[PDB]
Amino acid sequence: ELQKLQWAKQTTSICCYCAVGCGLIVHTAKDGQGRAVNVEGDPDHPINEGSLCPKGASIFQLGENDQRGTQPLYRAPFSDTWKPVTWDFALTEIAKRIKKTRDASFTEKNAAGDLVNRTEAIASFGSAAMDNEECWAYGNILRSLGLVYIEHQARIXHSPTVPALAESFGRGAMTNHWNDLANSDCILIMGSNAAENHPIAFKWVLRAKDKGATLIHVDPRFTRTSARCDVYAPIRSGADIPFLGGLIKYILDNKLYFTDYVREYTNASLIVGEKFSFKDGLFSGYDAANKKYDKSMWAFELDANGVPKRDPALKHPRCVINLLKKHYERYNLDKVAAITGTSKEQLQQVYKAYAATGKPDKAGTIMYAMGWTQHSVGVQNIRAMAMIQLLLGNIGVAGGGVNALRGESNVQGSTDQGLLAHIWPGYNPVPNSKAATLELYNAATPQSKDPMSVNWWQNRPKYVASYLKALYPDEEPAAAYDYLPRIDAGRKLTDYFWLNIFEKMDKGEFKGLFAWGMNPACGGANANKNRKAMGKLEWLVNVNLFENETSSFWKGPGMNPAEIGTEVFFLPCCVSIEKEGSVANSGRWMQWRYRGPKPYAETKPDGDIMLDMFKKVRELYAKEGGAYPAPIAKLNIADWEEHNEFSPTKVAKLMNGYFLKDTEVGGKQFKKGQQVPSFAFLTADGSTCSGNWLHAGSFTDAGNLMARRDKTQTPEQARIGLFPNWSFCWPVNRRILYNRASVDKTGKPWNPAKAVIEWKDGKWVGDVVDGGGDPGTKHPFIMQTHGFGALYGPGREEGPFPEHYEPLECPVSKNPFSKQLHNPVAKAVCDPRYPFIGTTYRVTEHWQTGLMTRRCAWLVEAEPQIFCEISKELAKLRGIGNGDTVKVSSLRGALEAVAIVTERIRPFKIEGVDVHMVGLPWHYGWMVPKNGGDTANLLTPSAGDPNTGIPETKAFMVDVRKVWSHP
Amino acid sequence: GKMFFVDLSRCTACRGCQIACKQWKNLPAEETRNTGSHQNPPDLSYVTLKTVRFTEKSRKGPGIDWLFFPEQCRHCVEPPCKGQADVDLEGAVVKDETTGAVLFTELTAKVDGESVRSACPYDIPRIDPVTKRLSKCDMCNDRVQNGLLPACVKTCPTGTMNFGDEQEMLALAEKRLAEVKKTYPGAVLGDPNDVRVVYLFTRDPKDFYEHAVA
Ligand SMILES: Nc1nc2c(c(=O)[nH]1)N[C@H]1C(S)=C(S)[C@@H](COP(=O)(O)OP(=O)(O)OC[C@H]3O[C@@H](n4cnc5c(=O)[nH]c(N)nc54)[C@H](O)[C@@H]3O)O[C@H]1N2
Ligand SMILES: Nc1nc2c(c(=O)[nH]1)N[C@H]1C(S)=C(S)[C@@H](COP(=O)(O)OP(=O)(O)OC[C@H]3O[C@@H](n4cnc5c(=O)[nH]c(N)nc54)[C@H](O)[C@@H]3O)O[C@H]1N2
Ligand code: SF4
Ligand code: SF4
Ligand code: SF4
Ligand code: SF4
Ligand SMILES: [S]
Ligand SMILES: [W+6]
Repeated sequence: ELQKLQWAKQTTSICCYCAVGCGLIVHTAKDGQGRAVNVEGDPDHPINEGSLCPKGASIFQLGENDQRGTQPLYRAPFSDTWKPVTWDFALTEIAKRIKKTRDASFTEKNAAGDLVNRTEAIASFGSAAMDNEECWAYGNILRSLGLVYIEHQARIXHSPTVPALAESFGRGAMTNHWNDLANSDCILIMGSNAAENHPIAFKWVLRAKDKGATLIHVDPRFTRTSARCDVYAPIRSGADIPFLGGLIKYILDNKLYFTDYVREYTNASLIVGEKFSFKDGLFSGYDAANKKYDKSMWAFELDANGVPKRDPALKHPRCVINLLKKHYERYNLDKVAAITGTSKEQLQQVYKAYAATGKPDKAGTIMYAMGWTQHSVGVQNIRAMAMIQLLLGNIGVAGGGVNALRGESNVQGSTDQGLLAHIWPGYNPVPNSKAATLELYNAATPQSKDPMSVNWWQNRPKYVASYLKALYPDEEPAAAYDYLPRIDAGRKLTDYFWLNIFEKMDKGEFKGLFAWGMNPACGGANANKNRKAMGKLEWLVNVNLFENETSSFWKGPGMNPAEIGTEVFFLPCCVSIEKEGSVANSGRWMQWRYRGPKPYAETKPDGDIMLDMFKKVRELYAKEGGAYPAPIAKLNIADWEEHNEFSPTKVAKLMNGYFLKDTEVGGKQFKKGQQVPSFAFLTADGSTCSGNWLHAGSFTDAGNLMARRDKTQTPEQARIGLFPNWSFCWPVNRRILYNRASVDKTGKPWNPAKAVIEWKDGKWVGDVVDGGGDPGTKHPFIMQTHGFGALYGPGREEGPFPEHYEPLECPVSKNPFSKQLHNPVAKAVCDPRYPFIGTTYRVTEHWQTGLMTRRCAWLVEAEPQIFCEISKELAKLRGIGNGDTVKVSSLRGALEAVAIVTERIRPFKIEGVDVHMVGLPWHYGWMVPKNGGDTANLLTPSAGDPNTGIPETKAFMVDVRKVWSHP
Repeated sequence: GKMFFVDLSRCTACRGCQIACKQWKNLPAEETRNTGSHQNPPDLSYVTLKTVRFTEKSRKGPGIDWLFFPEQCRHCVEPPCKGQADVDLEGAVVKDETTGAVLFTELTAKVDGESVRSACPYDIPRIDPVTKRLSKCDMCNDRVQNGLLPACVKTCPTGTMNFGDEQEMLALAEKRLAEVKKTYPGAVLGDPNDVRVVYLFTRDPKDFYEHAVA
């Protein structure tokens, strides 16, 4: 017997760090009545098979940690000290702070007299770190209170690229899943350091290699990922579109595209209207004055029924495919080699290896995470990847896909639950002021007259109704619609997003901020400005595991607490292994985990904190009245509760949804109280509720499908590793999205040896088919209006084809592809005192701002201090030796770091000049540890990207100088 | 007996193995600082039985040859450490005849610490300043005898770490060396007839660490 584990109760959990979703086994003393004694990998989990990277592997040290918050702390205006207080106190005072700000600020109607029912004096940041049930409850608590400024992590890394995938495929999600990587014949890792940032992904990447796959890393730096790839190709920061444009030209010139796939399943055959043109770097319909396109100039030629015209022969000169050929002719190897700094020879090697997956019996995948896609043409970068995948028939197939790697363990879920200003849960838009009725709201959804176009979003009214029937089940949806706040139709959408929240704060336009499971004092670009700006808040609620740079900004570097009037509540939440609930990983796997030990000290699950805080606002409105109380008082929180506590189980059943009365739907009878078995059986007439239509099928009358731990597979399932009986993925357990594209018009796989789905005996066998219908009767992209994978994407602000516009402002003057240097739809100073390209990135051992990992002695042991990675050439230029202290400075700030001099960083060749890149981790902060150093975000501009509304953390101008010691 | 096969051609230097070793045994963290390397702790110590060593070698063309070496006791078939310790006191160093683990007991405090370390051709043994006890990797011998993989093996995501009976692991090592040699022509096994921790090096073992082989 193992003494360490003797008498300890074993429970299962899911890693609280990255979106791989690794399984844990937790051992809790006293048969569960005590503290955790051990945390390690779950040997039975099909993703990690008991493997953990050092973050997963150190979760014991995170949980059983004497630096954790024990109870609420209170900081009074101008106070220089915390004051421990009770939960009853802190939530009472917070509930009074909410109502006071809401009553003072609530606007029943905007300047134009349109119903709005909102408050703009409160903002909320977070969080991808919360359980799906807590994310869904939180968003609905904030919106019932009338907030519109509701943002989190997703905005910074994911939001800039998601529209590329929605435009291309009809959904923003990662197309495949982690296990599926082992089926790929060629893996292109580009704008990803997955060996460090999704480490267990490399189990499956290296398994692909074992079966003959070529691994390709395209990165400005040589990383731990590069070390284990067959091909490392350096690329100059921001030269991704030239690189991908060259690959498109190469594929088209050499007829390496999969014609059968391209003809039937992409919009290659669609006839673009005469008004479309491109010249001198500008698409038709350009308004030079307003730096904006009239997109109606990009419209398709429509037939008598309003369906886009098609030439299935692909000969019509205004066929998408022939316009694509014309657009990318300029992207020759010489020009791409010159701008990328990648040798012509390496370009050919990569192009040949990857384009070889155009064959039906070969699958290529692209892995990207954040990389440098935050800028104005990041969306076009991803658009190019999507287009390459559609040309090579790699969408919907095993070992294919665009594997857009999610960051945080539940950033997929927290986006799904609508913790962004522009979306409700299930990607239903937040109504604007002009959407004055539910009927008007529903009218916005585009229709298709094509009989083969599923156009599944036509079902939206069922999902909006069911979601309003989940929040307010006694009210008719049309009536309920008026309870929820609306944004200004006239206002620019990015005015409600992350970066403008920091601008509004610094203008003193916010009384209250929720920093709920986020560290903005370290995570926000231009930390000096943001730390000052938080001073201009009246109050701040920080919900986190530890005291941090955000909770305690008022006593940070160069801050005088006496001058700072912000009232700060710190509410300590419990770690992941101390609560029950679900997290949705990058592959959309919604995985149930259980409590190991009970919450440490007086920490609480977020669900109990938010519910109790709300219940108190509710009480206080029932006995005083005040601004429009209806949304608060009628919000159905009874379904969120069991035994006087937040119930993960009951919230998850509501998010799935149940029948509110006996109903006939889809030609079957359903009883009152019964669970909705799928979003297919939701209604618009108020017969059904569902907090999130994507969750309909996740918790049925069969039970909690997210909690399934069943490795049962058919041979065809096991062959590609779908593990369909292990947890549940939206939508309705479709593991590989767009899988109808993996078969011909008879329903036979292109690649039978790696079949996803197959028509056998009048049934689709394998994966769950992504869209019902006999083979050859539906277009395979069911969430697209027209039903095709879009090579030509006319909904994109910068144009329907990706085009190189230089994202590196300062060191580049020339665009070899057109007369248009910078993005014509998008103020960098480029001060000569800062000649080096500063960049920030991750190491394996640290998590985000390091708030969590700087508290874990084993991770600090491995990576104790902020460092500065520089080339031998820059070292030799600035007289820096390996291990020397350096000062890194910009227009925004300065810090010290330990220099790491390495050939893993090389100078960029830009217009006959060596241009030097300087690498920093953003994992450090003044709070902890001693001599750790501060956030790299002291250096970064808040100067926002006009389009996306995300600032620059990947290419910002710095200087690096040796800090001299005594001889 | 038992054996590790460590395929360093698959290592991503994630350092899951380094953390997993400390978590299973609840070892303290060293005081460390950055001296111009990701490597830390910089060496094995009384409280560090395994550290991943990072070496950068230049190569023609882009990038480097980045060499990762997760260092640990080799659990030698005929351990010199035992022979040296047995000069001062038998029972200080013992051999588990079931698994082949070489095990330091609390009686290492009663032998000459420097001498036992000096006798180790891999320079593995480390002395506590306080108790003068010796420490090193114990093969997670308790876990192994109770059916479980060693902590560092179970945690390893890449398939670098492999553990089992010495027959199946020697056979895996020989099969894998043949395959890895196609990409890495200078690939060799570390002293494969003398040790129970058999490293596959992608080139000259000394490039990974000066005590990579005897
Ligand atoms: N260990 C660890 N893992 C994490 C995190 C963490 O903090 N630590 N954070 C998680 C989160 S929230 C996220 S969003 C993800 C992000 O995951 P990644 O996107 O992988 O993260 P980064 O290391 O910031 O950047 C990836 C790579 O992009 C490269 N790069 C920079 N500029 C360019 C460019 O112009 N072109 C190309 N092609 N590459 C470029 C960088 O050199 C770097 O190697 O990671 C997640 N996983
Ligand atoms: N320079 C630079 N800046 C960046 C980035 C970059 O690459 N470079 N990356 C950006 C990206 S991609 C992201 S996602 C952001 C991340 O920025 P943040 O989200 O602000 O970073 P952290 O706060 O470190 O993220 C994890 C947080 O989750 C908390 N947490 C963990 N478990 C729980 C729980 O159960 N409940 C609650 N309430 N909280 C919990 C942790 O304690 C910690 O505060 O940073 C962005 N900032
Ligand atoms: S951080 Fe990611 S790769 Fe590492 S154990 Fe956690 S989920 Fe797995
Ligand atoms: S866990 Fe495996 S891949 Fe990671 S550093 Fe250790 S041996 Fe290498
Ligand atoms: S490696 Fe050294 S300490 Fe380990 S068994 Fe061999 S001689 Fe003894
Ligand atoms: S076998 Fe056990 S004691 Fe040895 S390095 Fe691995 S985890 Fe540590
Ligand atoms: S994220
Ligand atoms: W992120």
